[PDB]
Parts: sequence; C-alpha cells; structure tokens
Amino acid sequence: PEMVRGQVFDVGPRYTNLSYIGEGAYGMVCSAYDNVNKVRVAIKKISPFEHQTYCQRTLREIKILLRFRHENIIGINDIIRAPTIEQMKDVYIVQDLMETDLYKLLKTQHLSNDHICYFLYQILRGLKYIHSANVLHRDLKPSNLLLNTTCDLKICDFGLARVADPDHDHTGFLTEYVATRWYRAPEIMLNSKGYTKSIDIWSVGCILAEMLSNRPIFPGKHYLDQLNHILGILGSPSQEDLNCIINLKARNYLLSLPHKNKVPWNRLFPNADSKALDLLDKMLTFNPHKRIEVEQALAHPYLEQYYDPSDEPIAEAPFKPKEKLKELIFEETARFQPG
Ligand SMILES: *CC(=O)NCc1ccc2[nH]ncc2c1
Repeated sequence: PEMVRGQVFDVGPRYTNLSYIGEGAYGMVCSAYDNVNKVRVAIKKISPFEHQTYCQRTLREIKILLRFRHENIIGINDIIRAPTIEQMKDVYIVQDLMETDLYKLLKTQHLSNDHICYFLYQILRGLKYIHSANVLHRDLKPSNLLLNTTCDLKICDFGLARVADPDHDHTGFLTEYVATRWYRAPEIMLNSKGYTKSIDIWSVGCILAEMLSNRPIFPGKHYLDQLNHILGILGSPSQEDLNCIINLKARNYLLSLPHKNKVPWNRLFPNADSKALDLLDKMLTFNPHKRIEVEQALAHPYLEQYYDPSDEPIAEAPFKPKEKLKELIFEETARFQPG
C-alpha cells in the first residue's frame, strides 16, 4: 500500500507517484500518475463510515457528480474501494487534476478585469446547469472553484448541496446554518433555511467582490457579525424589504439598528469595471426575491463577450442510518469495480 505523510493512500497499482495537494473534509487530497490514461490526476481519500453526516455528504456528492456532466463542474473519473462492504473502510474519488483554485490564486495574484470576467462567466455557466437540475450548491466559495493552467474553471464540493425547496424555506431568526459564513446571504441569519437558488447567487456576488480586491467583502467573525458586515455596506434595508420579513424577531432586530448608509460600490472598488459593479449590485441585493437569477446574470452587459445561451447547457432532467448509508455508498460506486 502507498503512503504519504504517514497515512495509507491506497490507490495502486493503477495510480502511482503520489504527491500531497491538500485536505478534503474526510481525508487527504493527492495527485497521482494514472498508468491507464497516462496523465496525472487528483485523488481524494474519504473515510466517512463512522458518522451519519459524513456518510450523508459523501453519498450526496457522489450521486450528484455521477449524474452531472458539464465543462465547469468537476466530474468523477474513477472511484476506488475494497470489493466487499465488510472490507471497505476508505473510498478514493479520482478527478481531473487542476493546478490551483481561486482561494490560492486570490492569496497571491492580482486578477485582470479580463480574468475576472472569464472566471465569473464560467461560474455562472456551471451554476446555470446546477440550478437547471433543481439543485443548490450551498457552499460556493473560492476554494470550491478549481482552475487549470489555462484558467478553465470547475466547481467542486457538492457535499452541502440540496434539491431546491422554496415552499419550505422559511424559518426563525438566528437559526443555525452549516455553509461558509463569509459567503452567507443576509436572509440565512433572518428567516431562511437556504433552500432557494438565490442563496447561491449571493455567494457568487461575494466571490465577484473578492475577485475585485483580493479581500473577502464581508469577513464576519461569527454568526450575527456576518449580518452587520453586510448591512455595513448595503445599508439599512428599505421599508418594503423589511415588510417582506414577516417574522417579528428578525424584523424587530433590523428595526432596532441605527440607520446605516449604503457604501457606493465604486468607492469600495475604484478600479473595477462599471458594468462588473452593476452586476455585483444585482447579485448582492438584500431581498432574495429581487436578487438577479443565474440566467439573467449571464445575459448582463458585463458578460456580453461570452454570453451564448446555446452554449450554456442545462441538465436533461431535475435531480431527485449509517449501515444503510454505507450500503448505499457501496452500491453507488459499483460501476467503477473490475467486473
Ligand atoms: C472542491 C474540491 O473538491 N476540492 C478538492 C479537489 C478536487 C479536485 C481536484 N483536482 N485537482 C485538484 C483538486 C482538488
């Protein structure tokens, strides 16, 4: 069995010459030489079988990524596991190797307006497909946007994804949430379970802002601090947007705050393209019902050099305990077995 940094990374003999890349949720990520296809690949080790929630997210992603096929969405090329349920402890998911990700790139690189435009186009093109399948990604962030050496972009990590359920979106004030804080839409903290497509467009807005300055736009340090970062820039919500929040704890929290002025986008981002900032404003709209949808975002003047709905494909159809979840992970990975 191959090893890397003390741990077993047991993918051979097909995959050899391992090098460490980084960490997934349930294990290590390495690159390896694929001896059949004669290219280096990425492989992530998943050890999920002790926990309901680890199993849930592992299985959700596998089911989604096997059903999806899109240029801007990472695929699964192979899955490695032991031949029987009794012997299966780890699962390895093999995927196309990508040089970097947007989190790593933003730490080190100034992006040209032309790169910002191209990255944003590819994110939304991928998101059009995901949303067309009635699926919500629910954890869009720079580290979930893979880039190769020619700046092709692929969305990854479908562990938090859900089928959209707008009729069951409503909840109370300060309801706990799982997805990454800095990219959470204001409504998560107020009255939303994150079951509508508008959740993903807010995160894309945050990513666009972050591409403009290399700094997260709303770097909250804790649950409600995230909301006050957002209101600090957007300003106090209007009467009409406040009246949309029927829940009294949420509404009265907002009414309790002093007046805050909107900070103009062109003052936060003085070197940004004015069309980029018009689109940014529409993605970072407080009221999720007024927020731009993915297909409108693609049609925005900022992206007119790339926009081509005939080349922005949609999905063929809508998408629909731990002993049982291990069995389901086993069955779902059967197609990659010798046999
Ligand atoms: C978002 C995610 O899954 N990150 C881990 C990862 C997947 C695929 C991949 N290909 N090259 C590097 C990679 C990292």
